[PDB]
Amino acid sequence: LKMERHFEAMRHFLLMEDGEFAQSLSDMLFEKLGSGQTPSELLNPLVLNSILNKALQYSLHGDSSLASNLTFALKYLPEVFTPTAPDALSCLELKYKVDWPLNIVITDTCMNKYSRIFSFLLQLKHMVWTLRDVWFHLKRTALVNQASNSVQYRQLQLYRHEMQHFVKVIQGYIANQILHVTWCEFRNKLSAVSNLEEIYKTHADYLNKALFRGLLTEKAAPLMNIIHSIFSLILKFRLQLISNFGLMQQSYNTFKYYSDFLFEVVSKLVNRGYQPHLEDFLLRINFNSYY
Amino acid sequence: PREIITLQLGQCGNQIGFEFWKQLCAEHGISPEGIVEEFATEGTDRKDVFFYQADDEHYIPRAVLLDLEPRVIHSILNSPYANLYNPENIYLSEHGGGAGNNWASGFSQGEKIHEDIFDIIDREADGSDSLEGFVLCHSIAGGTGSGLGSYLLERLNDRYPKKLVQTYSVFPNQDEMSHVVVQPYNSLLTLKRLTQNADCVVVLDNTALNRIATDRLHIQNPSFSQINQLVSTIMSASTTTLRYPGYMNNDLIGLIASLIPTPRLHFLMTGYTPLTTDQSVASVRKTTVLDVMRRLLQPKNVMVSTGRDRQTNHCYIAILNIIQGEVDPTQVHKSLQRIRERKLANFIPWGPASIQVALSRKSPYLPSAHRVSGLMMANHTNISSLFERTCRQYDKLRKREAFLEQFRKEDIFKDNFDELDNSREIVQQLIDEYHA
Amino acid sequence: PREIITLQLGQCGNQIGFEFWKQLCAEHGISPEGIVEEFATEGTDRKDVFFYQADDEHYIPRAVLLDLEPRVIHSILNSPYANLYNPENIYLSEHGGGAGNNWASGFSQGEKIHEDIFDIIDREADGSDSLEGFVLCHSIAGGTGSGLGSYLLERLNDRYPKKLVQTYSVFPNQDEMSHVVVQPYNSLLTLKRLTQNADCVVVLDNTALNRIATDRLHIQNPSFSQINQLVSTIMSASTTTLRYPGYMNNDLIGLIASLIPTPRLHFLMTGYTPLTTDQSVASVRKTTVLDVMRRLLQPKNVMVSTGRDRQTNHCYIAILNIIQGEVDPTQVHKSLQRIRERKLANFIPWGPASIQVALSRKSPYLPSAHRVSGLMMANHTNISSLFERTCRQYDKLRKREAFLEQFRKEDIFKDNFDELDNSREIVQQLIDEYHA
Amino acid sequence: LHGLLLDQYEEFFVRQGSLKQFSLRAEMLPSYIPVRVAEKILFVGESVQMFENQNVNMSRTGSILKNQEDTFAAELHRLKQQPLFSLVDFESVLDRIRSTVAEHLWKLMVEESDLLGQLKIIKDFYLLGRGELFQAFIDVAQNMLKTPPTAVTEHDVNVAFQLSAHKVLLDDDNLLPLLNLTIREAPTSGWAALGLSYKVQWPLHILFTPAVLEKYNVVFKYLLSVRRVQSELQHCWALQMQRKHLESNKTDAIKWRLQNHMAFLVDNLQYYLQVDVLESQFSQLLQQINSTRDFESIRLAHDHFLSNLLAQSFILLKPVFHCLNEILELCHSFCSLVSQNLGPLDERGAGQLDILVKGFSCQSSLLFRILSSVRNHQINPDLAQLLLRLDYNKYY
Repeated sequence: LKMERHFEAMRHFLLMEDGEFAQSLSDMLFEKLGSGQTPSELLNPLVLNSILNKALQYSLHGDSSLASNLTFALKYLPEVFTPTAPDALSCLELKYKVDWPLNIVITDTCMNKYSRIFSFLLQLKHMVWTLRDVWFHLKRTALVNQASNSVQYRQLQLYRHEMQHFVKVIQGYIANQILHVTWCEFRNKLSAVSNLEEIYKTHADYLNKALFRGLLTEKAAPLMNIIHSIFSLILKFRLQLISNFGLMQQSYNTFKYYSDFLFEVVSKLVNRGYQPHLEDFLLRINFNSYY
Repeated sequence: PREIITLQLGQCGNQIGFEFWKQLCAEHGISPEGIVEEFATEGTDRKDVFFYQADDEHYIPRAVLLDLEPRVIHSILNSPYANLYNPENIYLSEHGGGAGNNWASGFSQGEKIHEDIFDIIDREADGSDSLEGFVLCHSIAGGTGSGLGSYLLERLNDRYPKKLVQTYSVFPNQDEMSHVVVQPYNSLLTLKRLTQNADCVVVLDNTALNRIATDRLHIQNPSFSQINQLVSTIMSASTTTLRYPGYMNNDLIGLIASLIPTPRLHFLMTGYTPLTTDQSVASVRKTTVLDVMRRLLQPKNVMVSTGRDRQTNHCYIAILNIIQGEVDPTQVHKSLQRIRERKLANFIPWGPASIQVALSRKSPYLPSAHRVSGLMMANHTNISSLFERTCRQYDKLRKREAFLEQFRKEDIFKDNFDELDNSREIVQQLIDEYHA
Repeated sequence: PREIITLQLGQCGNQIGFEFWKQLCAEHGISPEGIVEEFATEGTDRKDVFFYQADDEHYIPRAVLLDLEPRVIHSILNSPYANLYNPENIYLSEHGGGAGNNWASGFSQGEKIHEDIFDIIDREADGSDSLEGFVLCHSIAGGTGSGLGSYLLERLNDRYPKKLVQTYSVFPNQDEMSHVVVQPYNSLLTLKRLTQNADCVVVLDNTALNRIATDRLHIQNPSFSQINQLVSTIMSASTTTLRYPGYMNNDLIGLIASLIPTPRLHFLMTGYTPLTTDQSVASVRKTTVLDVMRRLLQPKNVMVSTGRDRQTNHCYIAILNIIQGEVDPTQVHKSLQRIRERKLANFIPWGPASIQVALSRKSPYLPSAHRVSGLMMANHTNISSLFERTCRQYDKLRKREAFLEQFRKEDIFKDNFDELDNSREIVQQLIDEYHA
Repeated sequence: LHGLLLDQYEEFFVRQGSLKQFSLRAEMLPSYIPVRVAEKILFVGESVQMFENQNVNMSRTGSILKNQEDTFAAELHRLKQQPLFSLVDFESVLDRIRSTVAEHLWKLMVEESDLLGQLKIIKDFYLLGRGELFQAFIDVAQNMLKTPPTAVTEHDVNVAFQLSAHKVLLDDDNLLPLLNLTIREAPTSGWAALGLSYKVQWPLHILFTPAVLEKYNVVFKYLLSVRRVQSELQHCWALQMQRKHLESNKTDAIKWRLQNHMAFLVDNLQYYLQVDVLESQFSQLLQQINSTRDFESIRLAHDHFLSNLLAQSFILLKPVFHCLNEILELCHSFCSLVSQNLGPLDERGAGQLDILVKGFSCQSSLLFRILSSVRNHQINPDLAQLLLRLDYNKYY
């Protein structure tokens, strides 16, 4: 099998702990910019499956031995919503392969959730990248001007940065609970337990913990509806800055209503001694109490 | 991809960047004239982010070094690390400068060598088709680094408008005023350019250096040979997410974006604890991560001269706590658990705060893969105490009739002194207004 | 947690606290500049109760040392134990003072350096969020320790009202009155502040030192180099329940609470027998605990000059008998069995008495884990004999017209001499009234 | 041999009642076999049964791993070759099926666990050997047990003991979360209703049945109660240390002879109890396990250990335990009386006091009533030696 080298290769291109590939995914997120306005030809998978293979050499990492294990399948979903023009923010999926000796490691259930994990990073990375694209819009020569006055930039950029405060520290805490203890539990434990027979009964339990640690939402809770509504204002955040100052100040009060809406559901998930993100959410709540 | 061009400039800016490049070869496992170790690609997964990309596996530094004084560059070529530098990117042999000690010297020399100063430093710009930005590794002390450095903060703002600007600038020393007396004039002229003609700075105080240089380092006569040891480590510490493979805020526009509240409020407090070599004999017993960030917010490792009783009415807004190397990440959320119970950071009452922690694996080396390292990038609103210290030393000097007749003979016809005074008070008033 | 800040002050208070910190490293198994032994955590279970808590396993002392005389601090930095002390917590190099020999000097110098004396000693207060209290390790002899020490007993009473105050103060020598003559004036001015502006004291007589210094120590010329040997051991002996892991009265507010009958009656008699190194060759045969406390109540180890025929009308109220190290605790109740049969302590006829015995394991060291040690903290009502000795030397000096014109030129306008005389007689009358 | 109960109609006195307890049966026991012999085959046979669960090389007799079995088989042939029956031949070789089996499991659990490690650790959690390390817990847990108890306060006091033992820097980080704490429904208060769960791993649990950890936990809430009331008398003392908080009235002087009588009690009564309970009862345990290669004789000696601690600390059932909790209640209102701003100069400061100057001599005179039962003595020597030891430490 040489399984530990294949195990490290899955971590680098599905879990994204060598972030050069997911930073290059942000450049692939910098090639969509809203959906749908993309071609619907059959050349649309032909040039788009290529540029992800070309993106690995763009970061100068890995040989072609593991690059055969990565494949990309461009799915088809409507984004103008009557015709098709498929996305690359949530409709571009990495497909890991099943090969000749290594089949007790990878099954069809674990590749189903590899598509779930790859599509879930790709939308939060689209948030953080386009949130920094606005900093490119007002970047210094000067562009946007009025450093404090006239019509607001002083309190304008004050609510915009405390917006980009909260998102940039949520994603860092979600990143720390996905990656670290799971990588500490995985290889070491499995190998040392010299219990190595019928590997997919343990690897799928490891992957089920790896999706337990992300958000897991029982794949049904309204927390997935709030990560969509807070995504629904970041497009509203980026369209007003590309283009309105009164329509601005209403839009982030709606964010502060939705962020306080995101705080009150967490207080309803509360149960006790449970969900290592729940305490990490209650970190900020006891931060919210002292100020 | 993510190529940054460092702008090493001045008498002090060239020496702090000389050992910055010398620090990078010891951690990349490379030699300045050859490649003798294979640890450069298996251990380090990314090397072409500050160096120029290789033509013969020779990672050229993307560096330029201009100074009026030829003494700083004549102590370079006899060292065996200068063959890594190129004698065609910046200057050939026997480069000189002015006489020279004036802020108006380098401010007037920028437009007479205007053709040559925008010719060879732009050849490294089009090497990569996606340029990150420019860091001005310059100085505030003296008239050499402060005179010419204020010119490039203006003409690179519009010729390269979509690039990040952020500097690691060192503050001068305010102990006595005998050898230099022009220190309040050349500092405030560059400090105006650091806020409106520049996005971010990284402050590095000089009076706080000898506070640390006699703390654990145990010297009797303070020399200039110790100023490069505290500075070169935290420079390479700030790019550990950028040089070594990280995931989040792995770019220089990633780290600075999550800490700046607003323009003209960008002065970041720096902290770095581990500087002692006899700690190495007791780190073999699994020294954890639970004790290394309890002392970062405690004002012991700070490099900023600030008031001790002025922290109750001031509030932290953004605090960075960077752990490196061996982290034991099953307890890094445990270290952030203990932050809310002490409330060592005063939080802003108008909005949320953030304690961001990140990690990256260090160099495959024995003093690096054994001892825990903590890099702090704070942002506290007590930084106006330095601005109150510099302004009180500025208006007191203008009432003593000091350098008003000796400074306005060359290229100064109007009084631009209160143009620096009001803009400094604009920074000092908007800081206290920022917590409503 | 239980952090105490020691206030070492004066010409004699700085030297008795210098070897007090030097005693603590030999028993903690630590070096003042490094950690070479692993005996510090397996043998000793608690170290951060007098030291500052560690940043690099360097236990900083929580100490401040101010004196008008620079001679006591210039004999410190050449010793290799001064690198454990910090040159930023108290003073940097070349610290000075007054001229200077007066009680009114340090009493008037407290409000002119009032800004600086309440700035750097308060930085150690907020290090722990539950402060134990303050011990004033000062002196009564001279005008240096008595002049400035009376000021901090007033302003720390209201700025820190919920903290324990208790001092290990040394009494001056009353043999002849040639070199000093101001001894009855500066002593009684501080003794008033020790009763109403201070809760408890620990008396340490000087005429009783040379009674012991020629008893078993066998010296011919009495020097000042022997005054630090009897004092530094009983200081570390008093915190054996506090430093080493004990159970009952393991705090400084535990021990003092069980001995003080009432305010202005807090003068505790001290006793300590084992000071001889040739006893070591016969402690190998199981020397027991049944013989070590028969000689504590016997007036042989006392450090208080008192009358020998005045103990029949005086009564003990509280007596502490601290055994350390090897105790053999199956016979420690057997030692307390023999106390009631002799009645060597006269008991108060109005209320009960108490003979409290406690134990704690000593340092993992060969002179400490072999020889029995007995520390006494008595409280007997014959302590007015010293107060009758000081008052009879006080009113006799005012009839000789001594220092009435030479003392009231600076900051003294009214006669505050009988303000000290009546309050001293209030102590002397309430002591004899206390046994009804 | 195996610990296998080969019965189909359960026709044996051993019946199933990692440990897997087993029980006796009187109707299947022969009365000519002595009755005290029946558990010598049962409990040793129950303990060889529990090694079949986890791992087969961990057996008590030596069954997969040793060769006790061949010797046992030779003994079996000898016993079989006999048409008659007597008592001495049957029971002298009941040694050999016990004694060599009773030493091999003693040589098991020394090396797998570091025996001497947790069996001083579990006593330090219950008898409170680390005395300072729980007072910081008690100080923090006082300020948020100031309600009638609810079911969430169990988790809140738990995470508070977590952060308290964590800022102390214990020498073992993993020794900290080995327990949690448990607490009744809502009587009046959280104190004197809380407890501790220190659960235990593999086969050390046969030395610690789930009965006797309640027997350790029931004095544990009693010993922290006299850490709290000792430290509360240590803090209301700490308010009247200086003259600026002291009134020179005679109402202070009648307040003041009481605490010299009452704060001298808990620094004496709960000291000479608790320190003499620990020292020469810990002394014979360490001397027995270093001098005896046998299992149940070490085991029931630590059963005589625990029953001596819970007898000295219980002194008498109704009166003295009601006299002792009446002591700690009556000086607890001496805390809440002193805790007012400038106590001894208030009319309510002397008005609340006058009830307490009765109740303090309600306690010394009730302590006086037990001493007459201690002198007129047919009750208990360890009761009498301790209570007089504080009494010549009281009346002298």
